Amino acid sequence: NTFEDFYLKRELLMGIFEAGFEKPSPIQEEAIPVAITGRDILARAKNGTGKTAAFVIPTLEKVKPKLNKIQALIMVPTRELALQTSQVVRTLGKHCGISCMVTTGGTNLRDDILRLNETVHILVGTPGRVLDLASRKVADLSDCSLFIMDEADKMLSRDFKTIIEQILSFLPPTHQSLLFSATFPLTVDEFMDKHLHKPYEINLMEELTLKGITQYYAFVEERQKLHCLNTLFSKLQINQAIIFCNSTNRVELLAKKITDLGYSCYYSHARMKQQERNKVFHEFRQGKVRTLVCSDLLTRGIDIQAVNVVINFDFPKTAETYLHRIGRSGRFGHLGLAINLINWNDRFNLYKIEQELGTEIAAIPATIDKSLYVA
Amino acid sequence: HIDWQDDDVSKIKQQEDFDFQRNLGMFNK
Repeated sequence: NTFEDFYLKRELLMGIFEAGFEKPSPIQEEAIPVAITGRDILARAKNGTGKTAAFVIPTLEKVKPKLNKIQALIMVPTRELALQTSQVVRTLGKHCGISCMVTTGGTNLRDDILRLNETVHILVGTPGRVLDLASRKVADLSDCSLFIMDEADKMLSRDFKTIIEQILSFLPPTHQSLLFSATFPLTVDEFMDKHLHKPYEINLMEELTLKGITQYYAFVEERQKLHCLNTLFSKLQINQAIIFCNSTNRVELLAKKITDLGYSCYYSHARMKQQERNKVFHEFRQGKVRTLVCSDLLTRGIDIQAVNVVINFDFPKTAETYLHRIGRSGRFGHLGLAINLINWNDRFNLYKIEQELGTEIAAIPATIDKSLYVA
Repeated sequence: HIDWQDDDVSKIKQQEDFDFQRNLGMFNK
């Protein structure tokens, strides 16, 4: 209901109040209580200040200002994320009397080793730098009872995972772990069973991965859209493709326009019959027509191979929708291509979504490598 | 309702192929 219902320090609640949060978003309602009891957490949820606070709030609750040692280590892959995180930390922990230091690859080692001479309670840093300072004995983690990984999936890749495990060596044998991620698959479970203890798993997203899928956006005016789509049909090697629109009307009109140009295609949407929907679905899976235009695919069937190109004719408003449209279910690196058509009023939704799902939607290049949407 | 269809009648179907790079500069307005 409210943050006050979580029985937190006065100063922490003050911090939240000044920060302007009124009611806890669901990730906070789920994680904040479980975290403040000591239990480990493995959560999947979209990125945001909401989630960052969903773990920063417990951190500020646990750490004792009176003890001048590192009591919480917050690992992040990129420096900008260390910045944003530490910013949320300083904000919410405004009245808590708690020092938060950032230590990354972009910074100077000398200034960081110098900074660590003074009191630091919550350390926020990237794998390399943190392991460096840890090995150096510059950063004392003997009383660091709390370990956190935001965008954890980015740091459990082949190389980083080693560094993470080497950092974890310094932490006390008995320590709390909080692992957060946007994108579903986890590289290893040996890591999990070894380094986590009775973790309370949270999952607030569909089980879909953008792994292997190369994402591009293209700023295209509303009137210029069809021309652009044709240019893509002409310039891209497609065995089969799916187009997405934000309205049934636009779906039908676009499908009919595509058939009018000279490409055989089917269409589906919610306002269509269920039986007819699944019918067109299977018919498309067969490969009768080389394209489909659809508003919704509530029905989920794993990982259709044939499709190699996905296009958002209309950019979605929310990251859930975008994920449902682009995300494939196969845990393994499903190979695909996604092209988004960016309206003037979608420029923000692109920034937001790109951020929430923790993925990269780069500007569409003239020369798209054929290795990315066919093999 | 929809605006594009009048905008891009299928039948003429002719233009110098759409250039993305030029519109990517119009990203800021």
